[PDB]
Amino acid sequence: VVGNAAALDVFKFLSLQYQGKNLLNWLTEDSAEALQALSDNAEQAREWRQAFIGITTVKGAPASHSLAKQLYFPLPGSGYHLLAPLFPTSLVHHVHALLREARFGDAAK
RNA sequence: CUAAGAAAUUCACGGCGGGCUUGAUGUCCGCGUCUACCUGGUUCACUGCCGUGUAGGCAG
Repeated sequence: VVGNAAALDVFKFLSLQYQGKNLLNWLTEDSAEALQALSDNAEQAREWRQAFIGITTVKGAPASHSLAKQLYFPLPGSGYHLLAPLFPTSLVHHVHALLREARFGDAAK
């Protein structure tokens, strides 16, 4: 999770729908699993569901920066696609977990 | 049209003081190395060489 790190309680509340449920970790479907705890009006329920779905979405516009490592890749006989590679945070956290399994812990030691 | 394009790491400094490495010792026994060969351009179209001077008597 990336952003202002003072609202970590909201991500903690939205991060319990997969540890024993089918409405927060599986909130892409299951409208019964979405309405299983709301009990409020339909407008406030729809606004809360939209706000909960907008936690793994875009920031507002597709925007790069002048300090963001853009590149040209050449096509077979034609012009170009511009390529803006990003940093794989998830993959490198997976590989840091695998390297601490392989270098440290208790069994490898 | 390249994880694209940019970039001052800087100043200064006491490593010192001491010290027993010792004692002992079997390297031994044995053996088939043969077979054959042209250094022959002028080891200079040259060192001493009538003129060093494409002319010459020139240990040719």
